[PDB]
Amino acid sequence: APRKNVRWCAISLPEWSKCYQWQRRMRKLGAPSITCVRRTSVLECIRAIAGKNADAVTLDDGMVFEAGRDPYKLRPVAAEIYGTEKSPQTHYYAVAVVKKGSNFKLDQLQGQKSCHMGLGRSAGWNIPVGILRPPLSWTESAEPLQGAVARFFSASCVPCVDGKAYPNLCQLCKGVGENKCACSSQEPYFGYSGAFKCLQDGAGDVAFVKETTVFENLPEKADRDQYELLCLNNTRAPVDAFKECHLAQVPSHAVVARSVDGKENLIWELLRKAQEKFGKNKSQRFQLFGSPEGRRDLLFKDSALGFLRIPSKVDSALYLGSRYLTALKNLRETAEEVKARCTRVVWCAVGPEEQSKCQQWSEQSGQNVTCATASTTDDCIALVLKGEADALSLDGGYIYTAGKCGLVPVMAENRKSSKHSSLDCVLRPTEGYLAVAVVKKANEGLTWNSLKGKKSCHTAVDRTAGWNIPMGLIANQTGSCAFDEFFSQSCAPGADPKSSLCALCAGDDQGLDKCVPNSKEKYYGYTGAFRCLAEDVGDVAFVKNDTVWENTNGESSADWAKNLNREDFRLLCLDGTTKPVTEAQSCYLAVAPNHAVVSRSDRAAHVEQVLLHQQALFGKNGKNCPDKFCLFKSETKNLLFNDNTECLAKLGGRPTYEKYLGTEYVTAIANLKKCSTSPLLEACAFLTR
Ligand SMILES: [Fe+3]
Ligand SMILES: [Fe+3]
Repeated sequence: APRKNVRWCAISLPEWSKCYQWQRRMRKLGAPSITCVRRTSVLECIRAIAGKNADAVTLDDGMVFEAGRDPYKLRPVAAEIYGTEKSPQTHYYAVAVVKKGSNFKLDQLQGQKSCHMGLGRSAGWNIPVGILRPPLSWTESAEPLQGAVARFFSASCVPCVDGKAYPNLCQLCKGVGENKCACSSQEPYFGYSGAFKCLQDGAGDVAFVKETTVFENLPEKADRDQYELLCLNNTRAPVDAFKECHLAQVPSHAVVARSVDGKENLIWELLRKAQEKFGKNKSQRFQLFGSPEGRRDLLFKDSALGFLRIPSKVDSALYLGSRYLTALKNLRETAEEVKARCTRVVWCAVGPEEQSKCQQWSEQSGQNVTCATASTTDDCIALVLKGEADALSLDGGYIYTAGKCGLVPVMAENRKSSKHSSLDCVLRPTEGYLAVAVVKKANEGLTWNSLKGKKSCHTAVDRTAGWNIPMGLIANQTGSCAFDEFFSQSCAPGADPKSSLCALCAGDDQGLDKCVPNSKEKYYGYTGAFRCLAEDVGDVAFVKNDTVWENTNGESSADWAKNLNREDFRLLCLDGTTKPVTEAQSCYLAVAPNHAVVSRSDRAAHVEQVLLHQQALFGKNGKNCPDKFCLFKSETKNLLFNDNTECLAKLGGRPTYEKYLGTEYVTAIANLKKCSTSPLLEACAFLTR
């Protein structure tokens, strides 16, 4: 096959020649015979994957955030692993390993020389120039960074910058002539083994390299002495204090095979095979991560244990982290332009419908709330992650596919209520909705008892009343997981399309988008999947008490949700009984909490304080709600908020995903999801490491 060989990209001759010390020992041992490719600059290979002639490549992350913009398009396939055995650390650090004697501290890296591994590399630019950034007093509205990081350092050696426009910034560089301060190890001072070396002699001062690079060049312990570091708090510690002198935690280096078509699992297959065979501490007249004396870290960083496998939904922007997605962004983002996005929020509006209502409020705020518009909501809770959306209002199930993803509860869409009418709506706590299974009184041969083989209807796919409680109740008696079987043919807007689950949807009006977790899916939502039984598509349509109530008896608009008589529909109860849409009080499969908004616990605290504002202008008591604009109203379709909800209650405390849902109910999602594995839950509990 024109694909049964991995073309690795080599940037040297000795990394290209380790690659041949490697091409021999492999297919002999048995595996996709490795092709080794000739190249140079860091991108002449991030590009040669993007052009299809060089099929793999191992990078630092400050550079993998780069090989993953939209010009090229490469996802990292294998995270590189660090440390020693009882402790293999899959991420890394970024300190400033200085010589016992230079008395400056980090707040004093002003004017002195320097020593970066590289330009673009995390530990030595994505990490440390925003750590210092404040006195750079670099102007963007005039000059650039690599420009006012020249005014700061009287003399430094960051490789890859232009030797022509940044002289001061290619001065303490020891490379061969045209190879001087160039984007490769051709600059003897390029890397933790070029920037460390940048100081061990005295030429270059602070050396911004990881935590253990001193270690590698300086074997002797009576040698790790002459280097009091520099910490965040303006101090100094030994090369073994790497830990408290960190500046931040960054994922390690990764490997970059194209977004789609770079043969991602041949690339890894060579590595089923590398980590073991020539693993660290096994077969050696060729280690996998090592170049001979006088060359450092060719192919894979010297001394590193190896590679990891990254779960395809996690690519470029995604692996570097959010704590570090604050490094790579910060700088290319002006100083007045970084607050433009901190006194701002972004409403992940799922669709072209949930998106247009946003854009009436993107400016009805005066532009304080903008959009992050995906078309799933498993795509969108992911976007809450990537420094791309503050939050959004998810409904239970989704607070659990965004509860293993790190999202912890802010405000709750406490709708309007009567009990405890007493308080204030914010200060009035969650008196939720009672999940239900309504049918037509026409359906006399149906009571929960008789449900197997009849048709179904389920709001969206994971959620409460339209799934969790239903498919998580149709499993507690039953025994068997496979939810699609209990019911004849159903409409499940969000799951396997060609199944008996979407085997009953409608999509838009043209017929398209049959079965979709975005409202265009006609039979999607509490009101969409209430149409499901309300247009005889199904025998049942799992709902919220209030959906049989607010789309009949003269309440919608709607030519469907109008002529209906609510008292035409019975509420399938739990003891093989049946009560009107009325008696949904003793009857409901189960009571549940309203839908709260979800953003990362660093983005929590502000989306509280903006929404604790817009639920109060265009809030139901909004000065600007029935007249200027009502942030909750939306013609019986419900775009973003419960057409029902009154306010956005205060939840109090800091209730994790778990403690928000109810606990009993939480032990229900986990045990249910033991049956269908979502990919957003795959690479979300991979982001903690
Ligand atoms: Fe690095
Ligand atoms: Fe819900």
